[PDB]
Amino acid sequence: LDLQTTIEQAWENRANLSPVDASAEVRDAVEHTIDGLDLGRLRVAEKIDDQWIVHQWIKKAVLLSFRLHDNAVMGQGPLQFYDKVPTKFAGYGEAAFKAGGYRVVPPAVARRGAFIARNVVLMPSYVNIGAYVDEGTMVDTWATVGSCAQIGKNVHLSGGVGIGGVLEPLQANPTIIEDNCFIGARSEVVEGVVVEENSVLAMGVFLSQSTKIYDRATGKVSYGRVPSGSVVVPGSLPSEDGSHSLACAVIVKRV
Amino acid sequence: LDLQTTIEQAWENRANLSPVDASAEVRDAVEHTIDGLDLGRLRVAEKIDDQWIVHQWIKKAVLLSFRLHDNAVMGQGPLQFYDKVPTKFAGYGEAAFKAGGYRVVPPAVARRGAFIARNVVLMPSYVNIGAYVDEGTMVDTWATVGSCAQIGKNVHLSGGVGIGGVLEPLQANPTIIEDNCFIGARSEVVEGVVVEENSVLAMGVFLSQSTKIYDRATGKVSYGRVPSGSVVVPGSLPSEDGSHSLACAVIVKRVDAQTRAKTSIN
Amino acid sequence: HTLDLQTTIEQAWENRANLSPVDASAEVRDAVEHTIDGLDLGRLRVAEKIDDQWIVHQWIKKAVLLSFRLHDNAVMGQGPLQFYDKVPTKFAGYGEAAFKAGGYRVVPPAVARRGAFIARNVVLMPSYVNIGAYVDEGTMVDTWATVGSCAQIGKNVHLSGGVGIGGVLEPLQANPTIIEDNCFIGARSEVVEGVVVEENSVLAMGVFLSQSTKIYDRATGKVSYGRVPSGSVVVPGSLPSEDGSHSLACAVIVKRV
Ligand SMILES: [Cl-]
Ligand SMILES: [Cl-]
Ligand SMILES: [Cl-]
Ligand SMILES: [Cl-]
Ligand SMILES: [Cl-]
Repeated sequence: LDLQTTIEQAWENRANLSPVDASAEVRDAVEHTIDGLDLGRLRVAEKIDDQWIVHQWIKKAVLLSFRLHDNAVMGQGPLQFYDKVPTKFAGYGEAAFKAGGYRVVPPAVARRGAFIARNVVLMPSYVNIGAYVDEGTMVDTWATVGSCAQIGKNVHLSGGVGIGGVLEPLQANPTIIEDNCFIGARSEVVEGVVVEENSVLAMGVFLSQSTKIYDRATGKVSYGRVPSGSVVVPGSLPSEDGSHSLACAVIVKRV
Repeated sequence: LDLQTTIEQAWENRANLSPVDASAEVRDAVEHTIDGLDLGRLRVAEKIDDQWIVHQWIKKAVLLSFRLHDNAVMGQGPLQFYDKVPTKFAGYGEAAFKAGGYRVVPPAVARRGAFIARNVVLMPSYVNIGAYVDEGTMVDTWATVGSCAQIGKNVHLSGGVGIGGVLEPLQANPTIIEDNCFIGARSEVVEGVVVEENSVLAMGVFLSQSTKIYDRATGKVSYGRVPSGSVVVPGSLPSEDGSHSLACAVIVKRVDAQTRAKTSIN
Repeated sequence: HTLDLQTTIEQAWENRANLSPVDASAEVRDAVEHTIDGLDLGRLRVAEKIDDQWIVHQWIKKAVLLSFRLHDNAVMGQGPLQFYDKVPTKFAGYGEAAFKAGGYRVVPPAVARRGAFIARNVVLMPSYVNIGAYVDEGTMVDTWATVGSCAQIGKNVHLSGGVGIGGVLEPLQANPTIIEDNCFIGARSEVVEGVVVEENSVLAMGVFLSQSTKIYDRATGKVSYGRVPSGSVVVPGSLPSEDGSHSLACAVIVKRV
């Protein structure tokens, strides 16, 4: 399709693109892709045939949007900033917010190019570009939804929860929290880990691709994915000689 | 008429209340209750006869204050918001701030209906509606004091500490941190856990009602309360077959003068 | 009438009982203000490494502490976000020219206090940097991270999301928390109380280090405190009690590159 081809050609030529040197065609393809992300009409990853697939060209558009803009002053006084990515809600009035159907509790901020669905509550928190936050999700205080992350419907991201961004590598799927999950306070899920639907993480669960996930029912370690309905708590596995343990995640039940 | 009685009847009638139809009697009682919370004249829970007591009617007022207001735009420039609870300080002038006796370090925010006592320092942090933060307490950077939480005097909530909110169920006591406690960085205390006076939590202690609290000196496991004078650190308990352990909280000792020196050094 | 900064500060420190916002000589106020200016610009720093040893400049900490005593709280804010504090924010009044000269990025709603140095090519995601901190070139401060007072962060450091680096102002003689060049500090980790993480080290998510934390070297079985040796990879773990009934969490060095 139109946008994708233009973005892919611009990507190959990115060494020659700058905020002062970019064609109308390139600028417009990037802007239209960011617009589509901001409205949820495009998404960095989606679930097709029961498998999450990533659209690398959309990540390329996001990265180009950084290359095509200089930093600019934003704000005033004790809240003065300098960045090249617009915030999502600058210039919104009552009509735009009423239309979006979500709440933005001060001092929450999202970047333009993140999609926030109806009935979401953003307590003070941060939602980065490319993220998709689906209907009914609660993002609690000092939580973070990182770049490109896909948050399902009726998810609860508790206080201080971090969902790690994945813009580069281009080939890598983003971090995914599927529908109805509860992610307990202080937990972190990063690096493209997939938490499948209906799962529960206790407080303080830290998952990357390298984290051992010990399944108490089977005695086996796995990585990168929490099966649907799993209850995951922090634990540890002992060394062979008994001198120490290393922390891991433990699946204690599956519902 | 009686403020509590007005609130209790409005609660029974809550299905028929909205931002466009509610009697003046009802709007005035809710607003007066939130005003009392904001000023510290009312509090959601209080300690009486050595026990924490919750005032359900004050929680009912907080919940009605959500039902009685629509979301509204607030904010300037790049920081634009949309919510139905006013921030605490939007209408404060220099005289109000001078009179309060506390400090609010940018970009800290509290909601209207939270009480902040004299000599408190709010580093960048969030204090939610119904919370009470008593005298001399330090709320450090990116900490959170959740809805209805009661924080005692001379408490140190370290960086990134979360005190969980409790509104529903109405009868449930809020999360309580009693006087002179130190709560180490990244710790979370939620769901009405009580940390009793003169206790110290190390970094990374996570307490809910289901967390095992293992007392090293007695080998006993308890839930829901840190006994006064306890030092609590992260640990774990082994499974019966030895294949793995599950993290828990461990009371390793009681607070001694060395503990006090280390939790006041900076 | 006007002396160098250090002498003026040390003199004023001895009189710190008699000093307030209303009574304070112009000489003392100017000296404090100029010391903070130097911190803000990176011309001065609370601690620096000399002869391969980190040393602290107590007089600079004295100036920071005096800056609190000499200033009243002041209103500041906009719209629903209203504050009241005695330490100015770093970027008040900055336009394009000041930010272009600094060479760093400040992503809303990140805030830093005046008296923190931010080097070129730093990215401050929403985060906080307190007075006296020094954040060196190319470092990434990720979302809801904190660089506490006087902390020294080296070049090309990655402070991941929710990382806290603890402040050390008092005691005067104590070295601040130090994260040396090229370190990666994983999400939710905390390094406080003057712990030193030496260059090229990697902390996994959820590593909490204070002076009281056991650092268990898996290769040797040895426990140490207060310092991560250069090149160490550190993860959360635990050590078992003598009777086997429980374990206590610690940091474990799993390898060293
Ligand atoms: Cl699934
Ligand atoms: Cl091992
Ligand atoms: Cl078990
Ligand atoms: Cl800080
Ligand atoms: Cl032990």
